[PDB]
Order: sequence, then structure tokens, then C-alpha cells
Amino acid sequence: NNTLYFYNWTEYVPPGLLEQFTKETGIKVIYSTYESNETMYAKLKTYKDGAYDLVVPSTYYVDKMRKEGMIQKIDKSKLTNFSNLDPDMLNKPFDPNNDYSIPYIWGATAIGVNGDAVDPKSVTSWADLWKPEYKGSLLLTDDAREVFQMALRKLGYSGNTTDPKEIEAAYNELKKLMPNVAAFNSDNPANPYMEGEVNLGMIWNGSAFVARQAGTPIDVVWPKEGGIFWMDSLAIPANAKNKEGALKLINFLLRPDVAKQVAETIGYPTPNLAARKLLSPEVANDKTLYPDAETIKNGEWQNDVGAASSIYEEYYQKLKAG
Repeated sequence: NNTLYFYNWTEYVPPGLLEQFTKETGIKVIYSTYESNETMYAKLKTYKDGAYDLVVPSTYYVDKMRKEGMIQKIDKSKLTNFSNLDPDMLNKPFDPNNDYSIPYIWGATAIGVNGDAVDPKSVTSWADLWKPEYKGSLLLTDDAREVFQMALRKLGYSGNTTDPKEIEAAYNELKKLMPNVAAFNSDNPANPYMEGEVNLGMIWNGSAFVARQAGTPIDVVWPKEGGIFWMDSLAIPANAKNKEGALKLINFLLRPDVAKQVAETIGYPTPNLAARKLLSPEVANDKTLYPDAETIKNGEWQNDVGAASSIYEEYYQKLKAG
């Protein structure tokens, strides 16, 4: 009866959701996926094929979009399930009062290892991926900031640096890893491991879950230097034709049964606290999904770099060329 345009990352909405929403609301949602923020960005500033009413950027893209005037304000008064959000995902300084973004799903990037093929006790750090022996067998997520952060951490620098010298040094190191790289995948990184065309590499903790779920000896190792933490937030584009509907779609995503239902299917963790008490105990206590306080303490959240995004972005495409 109404139509809504939703652009989101690839494995987050499982078959059955959007339809459920439609049963309830009578709103028809035209769904579209993207595999990276860089992608989603270059699109929103050019076309319609992508999405207009609802998009989902990483919190590190929120200030930059907000500034370009790309996303508008969210009336959270119409978002009555907002109170279910864990308060530790709300004081963030890129949107202190959550007027432009709504926590949706969080996760981590770490080392995925093919059990029945490689000994998980043998890989312990990001540093190990540079060993000559992993030649032509590594999977890398197709994310500039995640690839830099892994090399940046291997060197002892912050993954949120804004120092071109540091970045450049990571670039240099990233060049040594080139022979080891079999693929770049931001679609569903578990896939190549399951197809078994890669032994070890980077892995999102949620897609390794859906893969185990299907019987793949995919083990997740927290690296000695960190683990890359990130969060995806719902935002409403400035040129949205249906912001009223977008706020419905958001409150739907905030009802605890919904979030509960998706998190058990896609494994990525929910910042929805209500929905967390509802989670089966095999999921809620899986430390590769809801890692302990000492482990987030040792990893680092991907944050805004500002104008320096220019350097990561360019230096990454060079890499993907070279």
C-alpha cells in the first residue's frame, strides 16, 4: 500500500523478515544490498537503484555523511522500542544523542581458520598471515579500513590513525602480504572457506557462525593484537520519499522478538538487550559472538578518521590493482 526503499549490507536480513514486516504494516519494501560503506557512499551520491528511505552505515561513516548533509534527523519519539538498546552503544561521540543513527547490529573481524585443514593453535596473531607458507591461500575481507587496521595493528599503531606516515608504513607492510592473498570478499566471506579454496584469513564473526551451522570446521581466533570491532547503524537519507515508513521499519527492527529471531539465524550480535535475554544459551554465550570484556579491551572499535579516509581509500585501491 506504501513502498519503502532499503539498502543494507548483504547477510543481515534473512529470508522471511521483510515479508513479516509487510504482513504487519502493509508496507512493501524494495530491498537492495551493498558490500561496503565505500560502495554505499558512491551510490547514494549518484543513484536510485540503491536505496532512498533506509541505509545502514558503520558508525565511522556517520559524521562524514551527516556533514555532507546526506542523512537527516530521526524522530526517536516515533521509535518506541528504542529503550531496548543497551546503553553502552549510545553515548558515542559521532552522534551523542542518537539523532542521526540507530544501533542495529555489531560484530567483529578476526582470523577464521579451516579446522580439518589447518591447526587453529598454529595461527595466533595477525602477524602470522605474513608467513611465506600461507602463499596463495588467504582470504581478506574487501574493506579498506579493516585491511589497514590488521596491518596497522601488526605494526603496533592504532587502526584509527590519522598519521599519513603510519598509514604509509601499513601500506608498505600490506605489500608484503600480496602473494598470500587468494581473495577479497565482503559479500559473505565464509563462503570461500566452505567452498574450500582458502585455508585461513579474515572472517566476520557472524558469517563463520552461519557456516559452522552448516558443518564447516571454521574456527575463530582472537588475534594477539586485537580483533576489529565495528557497528552498523540505521540512518535515513535526506532525500527519502517515505521517512514515515522508514521509522516504522526501524521500530520493527527494535522490537525484541524480531532482533532475537535474526541474531539466532545470522549470528551477528544485537545491541538490543531485551532481545539478548531471549537468545538461546548456545548463542548468547558463544564468546566469538558476545566476546568477554578482556577481549574487547584488547581489540579496537573502527572510528572516524576524517579527512584521512582519503589516504586509506586510495592506498587500498592501489593494493587491489597491485
